[PDB]
Amino acid sequence: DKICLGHHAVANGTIVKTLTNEQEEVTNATETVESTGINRLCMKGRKHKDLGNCHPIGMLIGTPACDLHLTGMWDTLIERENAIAYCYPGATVNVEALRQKIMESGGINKISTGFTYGSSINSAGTTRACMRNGGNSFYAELKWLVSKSAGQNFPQTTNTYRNTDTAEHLIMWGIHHPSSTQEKNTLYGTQSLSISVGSSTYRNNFVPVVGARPQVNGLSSRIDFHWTLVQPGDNITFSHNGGLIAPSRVSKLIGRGLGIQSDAPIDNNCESKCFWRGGSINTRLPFQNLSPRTVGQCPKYVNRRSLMLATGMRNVPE
Amino acid sequence: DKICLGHHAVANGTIVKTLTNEQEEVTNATETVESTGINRLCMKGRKHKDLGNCHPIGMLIGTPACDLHLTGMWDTLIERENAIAYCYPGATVNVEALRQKIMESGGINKISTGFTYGSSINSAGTTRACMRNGGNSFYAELKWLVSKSAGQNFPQTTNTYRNTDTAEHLIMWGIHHPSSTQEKNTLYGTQSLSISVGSSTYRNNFVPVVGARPQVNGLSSRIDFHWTLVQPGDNITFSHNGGLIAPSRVSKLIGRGLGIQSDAPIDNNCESKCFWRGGSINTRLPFQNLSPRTVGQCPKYVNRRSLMLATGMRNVPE
Amino acid sequence: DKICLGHHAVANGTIVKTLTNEQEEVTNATETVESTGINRLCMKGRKHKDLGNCHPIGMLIGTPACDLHLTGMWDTLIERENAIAYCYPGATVNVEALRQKIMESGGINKISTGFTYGSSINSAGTTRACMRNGGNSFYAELKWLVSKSAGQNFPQTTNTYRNTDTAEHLIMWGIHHPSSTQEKNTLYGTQSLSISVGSSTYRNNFVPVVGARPQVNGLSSRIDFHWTLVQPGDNITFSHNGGLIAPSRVSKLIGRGLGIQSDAPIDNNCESKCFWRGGSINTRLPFQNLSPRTVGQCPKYVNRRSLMLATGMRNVPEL
Amino acid sequence: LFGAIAGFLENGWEGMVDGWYGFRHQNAQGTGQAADYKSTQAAIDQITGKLNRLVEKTNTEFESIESEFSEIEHQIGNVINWTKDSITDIWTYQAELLVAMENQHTIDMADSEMLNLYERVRKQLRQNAEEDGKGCFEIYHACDDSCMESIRNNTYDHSQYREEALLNRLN
Amino acid sequence: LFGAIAGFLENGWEGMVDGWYGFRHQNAQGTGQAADYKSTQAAIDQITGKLNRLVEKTNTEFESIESEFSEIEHQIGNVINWTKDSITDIWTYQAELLVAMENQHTIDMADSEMLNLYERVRKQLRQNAEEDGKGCFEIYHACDDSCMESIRNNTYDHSQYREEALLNRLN
Amino acid sequence: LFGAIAGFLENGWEGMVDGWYGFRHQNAQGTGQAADYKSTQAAIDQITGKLNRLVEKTNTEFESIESEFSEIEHQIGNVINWTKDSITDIWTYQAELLVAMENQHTIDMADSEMLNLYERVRKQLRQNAEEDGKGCFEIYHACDDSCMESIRNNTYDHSQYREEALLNRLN
Ligand SMILES: CC(=O)N[C@@H]1[C@@H](O)[C@H](O[C@@H]2O[C@H](CO[C@]3(C(=O)O)C[C@H](O)[C@@H](NC(C)=O)[C@H]([C@H](O)[C@H](O)CO)O3)[C@H](O)[C@H](O)[C@H]2O)[C@@H](CO)O[C@H]1O
Ligand SMILES: CC(=O)N[C@@H]1[C@@H](O)[C@H](O[C@@H]2O[C@H](CO[C@]3(C(=O)O)C[C@H](O)[C@@H](NC(C)=O)[C@H]([C@H](O)[C@H](O)CO)O3)[C@H](O)[C@H](O)[C@H]2O)[C@@H](CO)O[C@H]1O
Ligand SMILES: *[C@@H]1O[C@H](CO)[C@@H](O[C@@H]2O[C@H](CO)[C@@H](O)[C@H](O)[C@H]2NC(C)=O)[C@H](O)[C@H]1NC(C)=O
Ligand SMILES: CC(=O)N[C@H]1[C@H]([C@H](O)[C@H](O)CO)O[C@@](O)(C(=O)O)C[C@@H]1O
Ligand SMILES: *[C@@H]1O[C@H](CO)[C@@H](O)[C@H](O)[C@H]1NC(C)=O
Ligand SMILES: *[C@@H]1O[C@H](CO)[C@@H](O)[C@H](O)[C@H]1NC(C)=O
Ligand SMILES: *[C@@H]1O[C@H](CO)[C@@H](O)[C@H](O)[C@H]1NC(C)=O
Ligand SMILES: *[C@@H]1O[C@H](CO)[C@@H](O)[C@H](O)[C@H]1NC(C)=O
Repeated sequence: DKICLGHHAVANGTIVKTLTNEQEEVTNATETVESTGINRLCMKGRKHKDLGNCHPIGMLIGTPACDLHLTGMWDTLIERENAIAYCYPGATVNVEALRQKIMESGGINKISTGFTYGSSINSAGTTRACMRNGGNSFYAELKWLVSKSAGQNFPQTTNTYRNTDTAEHLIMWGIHHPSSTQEKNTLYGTQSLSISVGSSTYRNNFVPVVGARPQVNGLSSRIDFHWTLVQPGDNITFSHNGGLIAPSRVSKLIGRGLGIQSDAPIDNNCESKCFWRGGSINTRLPFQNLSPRTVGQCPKYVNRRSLMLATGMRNVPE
Repeated sequence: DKICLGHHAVANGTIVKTLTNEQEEVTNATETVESTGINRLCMKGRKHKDLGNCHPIGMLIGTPACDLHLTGMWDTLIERENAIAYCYPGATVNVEALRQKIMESGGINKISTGFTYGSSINSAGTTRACMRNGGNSFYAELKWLVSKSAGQNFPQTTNTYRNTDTAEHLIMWGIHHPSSTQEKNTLYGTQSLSISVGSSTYRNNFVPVVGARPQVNGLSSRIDFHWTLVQPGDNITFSHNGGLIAPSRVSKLIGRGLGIQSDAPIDNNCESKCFWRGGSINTRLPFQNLSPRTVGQCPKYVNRRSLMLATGMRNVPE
Repeated sequence: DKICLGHHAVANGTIVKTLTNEQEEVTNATETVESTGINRLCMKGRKHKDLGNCHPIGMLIGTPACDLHLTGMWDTLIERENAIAYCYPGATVNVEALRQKIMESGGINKISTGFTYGSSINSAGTTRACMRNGGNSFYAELKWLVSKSAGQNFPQTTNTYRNTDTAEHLIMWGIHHPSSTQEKNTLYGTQSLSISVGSSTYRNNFVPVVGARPQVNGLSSRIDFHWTLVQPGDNITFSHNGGLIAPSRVSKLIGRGLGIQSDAPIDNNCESKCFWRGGSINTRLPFQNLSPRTVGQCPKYVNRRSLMLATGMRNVPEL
Repeated sequence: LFGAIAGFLENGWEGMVDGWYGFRHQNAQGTGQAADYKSTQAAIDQITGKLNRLVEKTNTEFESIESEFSEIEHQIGNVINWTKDSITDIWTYQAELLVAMENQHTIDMADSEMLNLYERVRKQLRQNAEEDGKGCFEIYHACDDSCMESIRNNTYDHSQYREEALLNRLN
Repeated sequence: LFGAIAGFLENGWEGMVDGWYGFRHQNAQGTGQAADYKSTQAAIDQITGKLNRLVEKTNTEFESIESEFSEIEHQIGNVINWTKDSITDIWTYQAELLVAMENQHTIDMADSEMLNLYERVRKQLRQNAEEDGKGCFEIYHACDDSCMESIRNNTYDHSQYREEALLNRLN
Repeated sequence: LFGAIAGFLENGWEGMVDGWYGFRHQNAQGTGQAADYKSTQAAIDQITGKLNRLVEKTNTEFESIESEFSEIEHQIGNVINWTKDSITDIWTYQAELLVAMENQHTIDMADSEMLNLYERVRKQLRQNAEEDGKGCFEIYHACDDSCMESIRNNTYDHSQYREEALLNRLN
């Protein structure tokens, strides 16, 4: 007569690492590094805006591609790889800071400046670079000012926008840089051009420069965009001689949201809190090896393919 | 006839967390996360300067509010909310870097530049906006140069500051941006204004941006400030024409001190090494959940109200 | 009759810290923090370029000190403490970004711009601030354009460089800021000076600023430098009428290498993967206390002189 | 290490699909096997605890500081790279250490719950039994299947068999 | 885990307030109770050693990188925010690990000191006593308040009672 | 902690050198000392495992973000310092933790292996010997050198000496 104590084992153990052993065999184990994600942006529960081919900058100045995204509310803003900001070729100063400001916003309202120009000014400049409804157009929120009588000096002009609201406004403008002297003269006259902009928290001077440069979308001239924030109650004044690309509406970034840059199609029927270029990560594991670049509430990226957590005893087979 | 072994237990134990068990009752525990700070700036053993309503930038240029803070020595510098840097409208280019330098310093000396101006310059320009002891005044460390005779062209002027000391000097100048061409011509004449600033390692040009139209729009009179370090043995030259707000003294930042932004009252009986917006933190615990923004020697911030460390065995009541 | 159990011990054991004891004696122990580094730059296995007194920036513009460093290939670029970039006084806008780009490259090739200038332009200007063979010279990769006929208005000129390659190219130009109105007038004329620079992606324009400045090398003029990347198939056009220091070659940065800033002497007989100002670090240990600032593949820096890892049992010697 | 599971016990029992720890008995009426429920649940409960802690993490919202689709200024990009990589080295290190230390405790914990069962049965048997080196108790009286159950059931009354047992041990 | 606290010891003693571990005895003269100083100090020392590491403060001085009272440039601000939240997730995670692990070890360490007090007494009594499985030793000869003391005191000479005890264990 | 090293074993044998754990015996023919290879390897192997994990180097390549030889823009210079200092505090604390946690485990694993050898011998000697309390086994029979080796070799059959030893224990 006899009685014996023992523990179970299995035929096929799992290797795990310990403080003392690289190759320790246990009964069961489980992954702690998430390696699979969802190939969709899971936008269920989110007021989301898929921008398509509209670049966030394009929303503020009104590039044709952003016509559907000039105002709105969102808690999540999706930027896409093909995104268009500029129809008429040019660039924006501190562009990435501005892109990030838009991408953390929770919406945008548009507020008319109310600028009016006298009879010497043609405020309806359009271009084949900005098509809209099969026709020559221009940035929706901006106006291309030129001399109404061609080759005449654009008149000394003063325009003032007053923020009568309770939150800050983001105002954008452009500075036309013609591509030749003939064109500068036709549009603004032979006079020396000067544009100065000022508020309580901003002052600058701009001068259109004529320069030969490569054609972009058929065009050798450029439009440089500038922007500043106009605080409540404050006023900003444009004083210009020709070359100002004047704002007809200004912007108001509202609230907060999560900015996402992704390739992945939206699934408005699944939920997630963690996003990346390829879509979403929905997991309970504390680590992941999918992508070092995520946004939202994510597990932490680790440089490991696998990390096994033993969930059983040492496996000693018969 | 018998001897029994056992251990103590208590009426009320404390729940702590373990690797295998949240809600594990033990006989005693002690908190590792400091959640209690004191709402005062403990300055015992610290040579400090509370700047009150004086902004650090104000120290360098001599805003009236900083008259008592133009020089000093300290190991600790305390900045208060809404401190005044400017008496006249305008701002400093690259301001946040400068403010950090000052708040990284252990004191400030001032050195006269020795600048002198010809007879056709009035260097005693003042403004109603910088009142001092009830009179129109100006930044103490600067001079507002205008034409002695109104409307006439401000002469071509050269001024050179030479660092003959063995440490770098921080020189600040201003640029007047006039409210209109009419004001600009009165102060400086009809000529084109140019202000060049050149040392062995710095060169820049400035052109006043002339405002327009009503004084109550966004393009009105302002003085904007600029700064740079002048290395020992090096000279810096101002070539100017009208519009320079010239330095009459330069500064010298000295040693290191600790910069504190807070509106916590100063307590002198009290000693601390860790500070935040709301006061100081005096604790032995390695963690705190008071604030993510602390300066000094601080316990690391964590997003946990409580992390209890067991100081006794499992509590096993009868 | 009895058999006994026991463990070994030693006369001189070493102390380690534990969770419960900062003074715990044990038989063997071993360091986990490297404290000794090599005061040389171990370059065995690395195709390296030692720039000597040539600053990385001067490679692109061709300052005389970098004449043996105008092209090349490397996986390790060594920069030295007072290396020379500018023979003529001035500075580079966005310098540190550019220096970092060069210190990340694995080499540089040079590509002629092919720029030509009309008869009324003197494009061979030189200075005593940039010398070769003990004589007046200039940046090898740039040209100082002035009016051939002194005091005359420098002609309106257009120059276009076209990137026909398949990689991006780094182009650099200079803007000359004269020391006085007299000098300015002599070099470029009395006209107003305007330099504009345009590609598909880049637009900028520059105005020479005349002004009294301290003499650096007996020179109050400055030539300040500017730069931009020109993408494949794109062109960059210089429109200018005085003041342009025009590129005669552009640079192409190739592949990748590690950038080291250090004055330690090279040593080709040892290899390393971790470097700092004071040399190299070679160690199996995960932590080091030599320097908080290292490049390459390094042990993590820690604020501790010593951390002993018990590699034996508790030490309980005889009474 | 508590000296049992990969120690004085030769190996595990692939046949015991009933639980983590158990008994195998031999008496006149043959052999048999039963897994002990309390012990296996003691170990399992501790495992599921580690697992709960593993997935507890409630998390901070992060936003992008790296543009996926546009270029980032070089210097700030290099600072961001250096930071993100430093952070990742730390997490990689913490993940590795978390798993390794956790795996050490998990194994040794399981070794422990097994030694604890063994010891309970050892004290329970008192002087009626002796140990071989290999985890069995040679019982020195006839043990009934009903008696065997009372050893596992933890209701075995040692005084009941002591006289009989003691004679057998000494003769 | 050792087998004792919350193990084969059914429960702790609330009435024992002069030590962590101790003795309750029974002889013809009555009941008694005493704390064991050496074992309870072995435990308290180790606790205090842990606490000492906790408050270890050789610390780095940090300066502000974000202004409480003025605006930071948007992009470097976002970087700083991402960095600071990253650093904080690490410290928050490390704090949780530290006390989870520390606590585990503290519980178990206390358990082992109990076991070692138990093992000490067992080896002392040698053949003069037997275990009841609930932490008590049944002693097979009269044990004086003075004799009990010799056990708590570690001066019990088992051979002095061996003959008597060995025949009481058998008869 | 397990009961033995710095425990019921008063001290260690500086005289032993062919192992970490060993036997000392005394019989008729004199004394003897022999290290146990099996237990000495169990410890050393576990140590080498720790050292291995220590030098397992993950190879993140870092570049410079802090110019050694030129001026760093001041605001970005402060972010970089703050980041680097925050990272160094983390690694320093992690280094302190690693070593303290590892040292704790090493010392107790060492204790463990001793207790396991002691336990293995005890179960081996069965009823032919009695524990000293100080780590020895009083063998209640005559055991010549070959009998000692048999104890160390784990080839000692207790049943051979049992009836003789039992009689000595009982009288
Ligand atoms: C030059 C002058 O006196 N012109 C008269 C104007 O002052 C006046 O308009 C009023 O100007 C007021 C500001 O006046 C000061 C000031 O800021 O306090 C007076 C200072 O002496 C003067 N100092 C200097 C260095 O010039 C100063 C300075 O020129 C300006 O600040 C630059 O803008 O101006 C105040 O703003 C009143 O609101 C304004 O009406 C006009 C109308 O009375 O007549 C001018 O002759
Ligand atoms: C144009 C000229 O020759 N004018 C004479 C001045 O040179 C002379 O002043 C001296 O100038 C010296 C610098 O001369 C160079 C130079 O090496 O830097 C000579 C170069 O050939 C010339 N190159 C070009 C393309 O112009 C160069 C250039 O003009 C300047 O660098 C622009 O600043 O200058 C040196 O600085 C001496 O210290 C200085 O006295 C004056 C007085 O002799 O007379 C001029 O006719
Ligand atoms: C700053 O200016 C002073 C004079 O303007 C320069 O100093 C003179 O330097 C020369 C040679 O170094 C000496 O012979 C003179 O005696 C100095 N003048 C005096 C009165 O000290 C100085 O070199 C300039 N610094 C720079 C960097 O240009
Ligand atoms: C405001 C204005 O001038 N509009 C005209 C422009 C601009 O003159 C140039 O874009 C400037 O160079 O040129 C067009 O050819 C175009 O872009 O389609 C026709 C258009 O009517
Ligand atoms: C393996 O582990 C998973 C999760 O820990 C669990 O669901 C499963 O029951 C385990 N399987 C076995 C063989 O016990
Ligand atoms: C680049 O230059 C070539 C040569 O003139 C020209 O064919 C081409 O149009 C230019 N590219 C652009 C983008 O303008
Ligand atoms: C803005 O303009 C309005 C109307 O002229 C005026 O009341 C207000 O004072 C201006 N704001 C500022 C700050 O000048
Ligand atoms: C312990 O290790 C050190 C260095 O590894 C060595 O010098 C020594 O000889 C070793 N001694 C032992 C085995 O205790």
